[PDB]
Amino acid sequence: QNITEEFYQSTCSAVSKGYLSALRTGWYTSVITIELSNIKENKCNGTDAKVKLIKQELDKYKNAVTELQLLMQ
Amino acid sequence: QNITEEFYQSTCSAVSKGYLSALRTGWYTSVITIELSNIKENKCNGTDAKVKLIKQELDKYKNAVTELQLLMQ
Amino acid sequence: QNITEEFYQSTCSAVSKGYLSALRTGWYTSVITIELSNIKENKCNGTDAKVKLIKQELDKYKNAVTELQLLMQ
Amino acid sequence: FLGFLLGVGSAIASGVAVCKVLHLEGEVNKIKSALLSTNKAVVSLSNGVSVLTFKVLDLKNYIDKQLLPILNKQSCSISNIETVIEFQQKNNRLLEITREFSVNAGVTTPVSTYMLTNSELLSLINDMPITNDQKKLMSNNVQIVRQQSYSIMCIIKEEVLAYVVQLPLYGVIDTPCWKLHTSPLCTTNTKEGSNICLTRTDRGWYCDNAGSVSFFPQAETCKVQSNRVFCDTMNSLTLPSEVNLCNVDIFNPKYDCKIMTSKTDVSSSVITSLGAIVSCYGKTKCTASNKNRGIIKTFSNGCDYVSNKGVDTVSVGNTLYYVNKQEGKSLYVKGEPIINFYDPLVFPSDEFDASISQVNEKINQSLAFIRKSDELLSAI
Amino acid sequence: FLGFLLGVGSAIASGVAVCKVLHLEGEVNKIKSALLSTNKAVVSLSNGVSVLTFKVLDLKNYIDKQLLPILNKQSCSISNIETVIEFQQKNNRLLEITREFSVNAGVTTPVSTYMLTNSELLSLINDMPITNDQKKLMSNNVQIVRQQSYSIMCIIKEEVLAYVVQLPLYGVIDTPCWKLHTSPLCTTNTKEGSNICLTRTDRGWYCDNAGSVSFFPQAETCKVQSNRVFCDTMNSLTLPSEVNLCNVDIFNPKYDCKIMTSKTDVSSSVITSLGAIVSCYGKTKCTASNKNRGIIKTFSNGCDYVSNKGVDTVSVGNTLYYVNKQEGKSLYVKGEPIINFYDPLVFPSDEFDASISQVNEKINQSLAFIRKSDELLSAI
Amino acid sequence: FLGFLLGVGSAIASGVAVCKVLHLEGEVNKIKSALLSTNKAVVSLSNGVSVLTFKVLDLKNYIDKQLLPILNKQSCSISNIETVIEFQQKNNRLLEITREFSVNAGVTTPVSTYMLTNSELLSLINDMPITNDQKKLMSNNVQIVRQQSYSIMCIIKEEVLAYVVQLPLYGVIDTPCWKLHTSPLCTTNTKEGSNICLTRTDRGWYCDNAGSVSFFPQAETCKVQSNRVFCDTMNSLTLPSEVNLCNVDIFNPKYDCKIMTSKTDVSSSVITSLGAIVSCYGKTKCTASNKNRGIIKTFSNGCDYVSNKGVDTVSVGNTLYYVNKQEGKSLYVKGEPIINFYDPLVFPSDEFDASISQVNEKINQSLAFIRKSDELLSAI
Repeated sequence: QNITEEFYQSTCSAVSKGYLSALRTGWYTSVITIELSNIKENKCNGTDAKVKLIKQELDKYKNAVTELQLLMQ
Repeated sequence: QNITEEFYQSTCSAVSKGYLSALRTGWYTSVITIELSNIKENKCNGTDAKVKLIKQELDKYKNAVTELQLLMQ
Repeated sequence: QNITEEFYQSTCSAVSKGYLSALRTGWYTSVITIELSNIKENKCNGTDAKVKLIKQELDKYKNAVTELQLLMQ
Repeated sequence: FLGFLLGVGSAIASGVAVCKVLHLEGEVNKIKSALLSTNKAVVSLSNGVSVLTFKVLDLKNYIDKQLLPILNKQSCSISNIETVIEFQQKNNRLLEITREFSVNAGVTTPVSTYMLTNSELLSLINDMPITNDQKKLMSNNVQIVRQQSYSIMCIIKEEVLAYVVQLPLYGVIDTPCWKLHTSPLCTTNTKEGSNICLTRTDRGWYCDNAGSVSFFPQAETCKVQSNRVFCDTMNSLTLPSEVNLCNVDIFNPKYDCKIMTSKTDVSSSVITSLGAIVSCYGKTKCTASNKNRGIIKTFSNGCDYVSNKGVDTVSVGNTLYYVNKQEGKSLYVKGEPIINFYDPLVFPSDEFDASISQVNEKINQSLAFIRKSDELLSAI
Repeated sequence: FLGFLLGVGSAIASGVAVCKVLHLEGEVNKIKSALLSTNKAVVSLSNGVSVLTFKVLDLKNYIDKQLLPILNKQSCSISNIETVIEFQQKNNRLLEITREFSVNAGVTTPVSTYMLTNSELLSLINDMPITNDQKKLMSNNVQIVRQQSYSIMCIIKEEVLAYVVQLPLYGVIDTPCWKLHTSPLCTTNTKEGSNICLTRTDRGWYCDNAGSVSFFPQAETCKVQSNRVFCDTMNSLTLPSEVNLCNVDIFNPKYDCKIMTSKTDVSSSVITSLGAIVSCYGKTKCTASNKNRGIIKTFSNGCDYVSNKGVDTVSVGNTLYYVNKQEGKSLYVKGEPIINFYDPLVFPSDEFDASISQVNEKINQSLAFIRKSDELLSAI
Repeated sequence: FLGFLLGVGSAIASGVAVCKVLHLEGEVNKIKSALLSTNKAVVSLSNGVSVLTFKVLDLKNYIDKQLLPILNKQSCSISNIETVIEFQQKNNRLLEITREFSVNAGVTTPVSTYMLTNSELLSLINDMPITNDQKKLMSNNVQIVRQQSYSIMCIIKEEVLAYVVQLPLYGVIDTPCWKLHTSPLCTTNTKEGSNICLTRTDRGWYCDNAGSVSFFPQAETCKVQSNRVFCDTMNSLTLPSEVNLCNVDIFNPKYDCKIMTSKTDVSSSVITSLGAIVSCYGKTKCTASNKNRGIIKTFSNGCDYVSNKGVDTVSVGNTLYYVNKQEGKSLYVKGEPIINFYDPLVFPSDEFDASISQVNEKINQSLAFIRKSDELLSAI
């Protein structure tokens, strides 16, 4: 890198040179998909462990789908 | 929906018609309350499981109350 | 607190007095450091519990270091 | 352009007014006492204001059923089932509310799902004293409602955490709206610096409101749902109905149309709802192209327009503009550019807040004091 | 209005200056070596700068006590107690710091609790070389301090992660402050377009600072705590004490008061600290009302004012403004609107950056070259 | 200053165009069918557009291997190992994507790691039809790429969630760039109000682009990486190469340099890349100081400059400015301040959008109609 500067007493201005461009000229569109599963409201009376953590995450999953559906079109 | 547009060569302007209003004219204020519990600094020497997860969440609860109290008035 | 106000009919202006200053005049810089550990990609075939939660957090740790390294200089 | 003409309000003045009342000695008690078993209670405060109070999260009654039976007696002992989980999900909401109020210094916008859930939000809309048309508008556009909402942290008097949620009131619905897009109109004659420009400053959103027209100078303040325009009256001006006459006739005697004059003949483009306005001046390469087949139209010097039908992109100099692909019908209204009617020798070249008649008055004053002074020296 | 007159600084120039020094070959070592056992060390860098270094999170020494004893020997084996939790809470801070630096490209504002905790923040304030009055100001307004703070990511040289936290220095405290609210002042005469306007551009925050007055043109840059005004000197101008004389006397010989002239007689409202300024012009419906009893005052054409005492809302056209309910004392200073003193026939109608004397000079130049030219033709 | 001269585009017009096509009856099916086993497929839509489709997260196939075998048969039963964890980490991404789209009403910027991971982002860059120089530029500056990116939520047709990620295309790379810093230039003569000012409005970023120069009026729109300038062409003007001649010669016949004239002789500072421009006027205390030794230079009235070499701070009135410590070479080009060449008696004191020749033309018009009218009365 070689950044240089010049001040002009006559016009009260300064020019900072030695920079390189990276201008956004256009766009690149890509469809990003997430495969979701429609699940029935079935239940189990279990459990000592693990499934109780899995049902909470499954209820959080349903809440996420509900909010995304609420976003309309 | 029936969105239409007209360009005016004489004035270098365009008018996009066929839109419907939804202007915020006023406000609706509602008090939202969360009932909190003041807890004493008591301890237990347990445990194999569960209570160690509950104490961490109780310490996170105290930290949340501390930050909210720090917000002054 | 003693906030007072005066309206001027002649100039269509108002002055709100009785306020106290707290202007940022300068800065205070301080280096904040977090000691990180470089870890080898070693493995274990365990476990029933606990270590499986610790490896997930260790993989999240590596991902955090990767993103911070990606930030360049 | 005309955003400087707007007034200046206080967005959270209504919310803070409720917070200031809640700070009183016996005001906190009235709130807590009314919400004994019920989670929704319309509490009338000491000053006389009627506010709908909501008990969203009960951490005290939850702690009282997992601290008092637990702690006992000699030492803390173990917990069973998924019940503890219930604490992790309940406490998470409080932590998120705290994080939000901490970074935003007590005032948050938009209102998050942690601050007010969809179930709690839709309940408030149904309990609001508003029309059925307004209720369905809010219910179908919750994310916009949340974006136009504020959450103000008021008190942390013990045993309760209170915060006011300022929700929008849509008094104007289904009335016709229109967006005005304007671009500079300059003379095309060849010598550089000899050219004069004209631009309509009156661009922005326009909506029919109570016999008048609500004008939004900063089109960014409005949100488009592809049919419905979500605006805020705070960022508007109340103009007479005759303002729309400027589009069909700029020299109309009913309304004095607002213009801006300059000599800066710089090329640019205004991407409209159903196309693109192209202001081509000087040695600029202005073009309209279809992505599949390349360049379809090369713009000549002056102000032109292209419809979104068949045109995907518009290029003005080194700037590429993607045209909006919203389905609609466009119409090119042919007419002589007004700038040609003005004499460049006697033209106000530096006007920022002028009108079509103010310029005429400035020309009339110039033209008269030029001819009268010419006849004065002619008698030498 | 006058925000364009401001200079242009580099907010993070001080923070980046420290980052640039830390990039040196032996600079990282000096930091790590000094923080051997202590979590706070004032490390003097190679260039000569004295910086307070803080070791907030020790993940290396924590991993060295759960990787080296664990891994051994043949294969990884199981963990006991709540000790693992300690890793989840420690790693969470790092993940949040990373997420923040990722989205904000190394520079974050406000400074979060994950970036610097309340305990760590209050420790720095106590160790800062500042007055006890400044320490109590920062300690009671941590959220504002965080909002006016920056966090710059510098290096990830191995075995340490370093980032500079740029904290505000409040050199000016407890000095008197005042906010100036201005609205357009136009003539009321009936024919449309014949009216002339005048507006004081000098609106914003004003604070007494070192024999001078610090002027903040963009009132948004300042934060009000209901008594204390939190401002940034970067967004200010240093004006002489005589600037306040403009409020009591606009035609004062000591200071040349700044004004803006137009013909745009558009209705609007300026919500003040203790009331509302109402600029009513044309066919607009300007009103002041109490929510409990409806309309209490109907404004006539011109510029008027209403106190926050008894007035909850102000309506100007289709715009409803909620008045600030802050408790205070208002005073209506009666006086003839200046705009009446100027002759509309000879008045500069298009001035954006003018003053009370610049307009007089423009009138004097016009009035003289009108009368002298009139007497010239009178001798025909 | 010249940001008002810019055009107006539609940032997400390209992304929404893809969303609108995906809403069709058989368009969703084509996407889902092509991604049968492969996670990357270039699906050609019904209209004819070629888009690269990505399957980032498979929750359906994961649920189908933990719901169908589990549920069976009589009732739900227990889960083994760390497999459940896999669900917590997979579902967390969906929850974060949802939270982001909820608060930002379907359109997010910057693009988060949850929306598109570093591994997925770097894969798209390698599959993009672009040069190897562009690929390395994006790969080394992912955080900037993310900041200049958009994520638009399109459809939630069942069994799939689709959203368009709008990524930047850097068509211009490694071309020379330069930043112009301007400050007001006023006369220094003692009587207050008698002084005239001049300011170059043409400040901002300038980059060489296809035989022309891309001008960025709002320097905030550009991002500096200490060597590379990341800009957006949407916020630019296409100016001829001759624009740079204004720096070496303001009165050049090739390009008409843009200026702003006033009488407001207010003191301020412009912090440059390698120093500071100081505009000192009136009774202001303007100074340059080294932190270690205090005050090193006291500025006299007028416009001066100091290099970043040895100068840490610059003070203008009550405002302290930290100078950028970027290593470089500065040069003071000595020259008579132009403002001295103009006669204050005949000078346009209120110009916002003027040029060096427009002022000369305004003076020539004044000077001629002053002398000719003087000779007219001289023959009395």
